[PDB]
Amino acid sequence: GSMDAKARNCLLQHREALEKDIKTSYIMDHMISDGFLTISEEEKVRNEPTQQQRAAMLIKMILKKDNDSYVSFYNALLHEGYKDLAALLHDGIP
Ligand SMILES: [Zn+2]
Ligand SMILES: [Zn+2]
Ligand SMILES: [Zn+2]
Ligand SMILES: [Zn+2]
Ligand SMILES: [Zn+2]
Ligand SMILES: [Zn+2]
Repeated sequence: GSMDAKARNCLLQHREALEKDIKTSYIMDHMISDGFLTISEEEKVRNEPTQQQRAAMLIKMILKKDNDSYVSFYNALLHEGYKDLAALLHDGIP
């Protein structure tokens, strides 16, 4: 947990909404392509049986990463068709 309290708390207040609407495949590929998510972390997520479960795992790991990885996630949401979810996280981005 290297991310600032402000960012973490914002993500927590919207945890439920994110895990419900996102598809991890596209987001993770964008993050890896961007260089802020490892293939080892991606494999662990893909290994989950359901969409919500994969999303929950992705969120769980994001919470353990730093500020630049959180920004990558934020940027991945914006480019992968999740503007509404990103707008919720905007005020908390470092
Ligand atoms: Zn916020
Ligand atoms: Zn909020
Ligand atoms: Zn991949
Ligand atoms: Zn980093
Ligand atoms: Zn990007
Ligand atoms: Zn961009």
